[PDB]
Amino acid sequence: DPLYGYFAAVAGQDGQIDADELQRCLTQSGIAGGYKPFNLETCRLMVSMLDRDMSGTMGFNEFKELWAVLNGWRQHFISLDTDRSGTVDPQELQKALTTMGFRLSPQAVNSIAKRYSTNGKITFDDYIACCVKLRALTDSFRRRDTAQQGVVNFPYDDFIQCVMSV
Amino acid sequence: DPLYGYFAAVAGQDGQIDADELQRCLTQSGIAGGYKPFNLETCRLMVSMLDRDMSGTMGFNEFKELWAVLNGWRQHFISLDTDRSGTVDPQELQKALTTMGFRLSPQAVNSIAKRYSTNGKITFDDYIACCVKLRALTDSFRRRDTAQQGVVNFPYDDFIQCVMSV
Repeated sequence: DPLYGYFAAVAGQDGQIDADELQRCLTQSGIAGGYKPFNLETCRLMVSMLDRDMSGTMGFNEFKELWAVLNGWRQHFISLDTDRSGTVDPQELQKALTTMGFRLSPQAVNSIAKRYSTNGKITFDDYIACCVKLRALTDSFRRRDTAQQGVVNFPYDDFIQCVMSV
Repeated sequence: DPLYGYFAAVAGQDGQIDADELQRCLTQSGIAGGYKPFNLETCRLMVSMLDRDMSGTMGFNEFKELWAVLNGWRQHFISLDTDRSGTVDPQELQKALTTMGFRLSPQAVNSIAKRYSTNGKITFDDYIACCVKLRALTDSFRRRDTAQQGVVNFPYDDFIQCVMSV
């Protein structure tokens, strides 16, 4: 029985489940209660990806630009989500980063994947957060790399200002 | 009336609130339903702050250290709050960072303020996340800063791998 594995994984010593255990039991079974918004951190990264003014806010044009990009990434995610699990394999995030063409080493790409991995899988929220953060940091690095050297001279305060803003 | 402000903020043009509105109204007024855990991001940062071998996991010795550091930062947060509301203004954040030993410029503090403050102020979670990220980023910078010059030349691949992991 397919459901028994989900049951036994949360069941107590009495061989039964209570409300809390049922909540976790139903979720992994495939029955969700509803949709949840993006994490606050993910939204903050989005704002910092598109804020040219450095006001910590976003205008309407930039929002349109964000929606189109998010919908594009969602369509790619749904395409790879085989069983509507809401998660994809860590290897699949590695490919997405590579396809961005920011030119990262395999040792960098894989270590990035590791951080956004929850029990050997990456969620939709983490997939987007990782993608958004990579882009915003790359743009920040490029704004400073005026000679196009691939190297940036970072004074401590400028480094803190740069990374803490993203 | 002291309570009127919280009411009118969520009330419709009828002077009446529903259950959804009462939820947001009661929290602002000074009555919370309970405690919530740290955001997953804040916890991810904490693991990253004490990770010595890129494991992405934490041992017990490191956990004991974390708890002491957190309890210390908590104790300082409550002495600034003086309202038990669990929220603090940017000015009291600038004071808190200086005490821990941060030589950050007002410009850097401003960028932190724009990232972690909503509707005017910063939560305890964002306060902690900010502290954790600053310590870990300062450590990353410091370890690349040969002869204590306060300047680091960052290659792109190392910059990304470094900051994405924290």
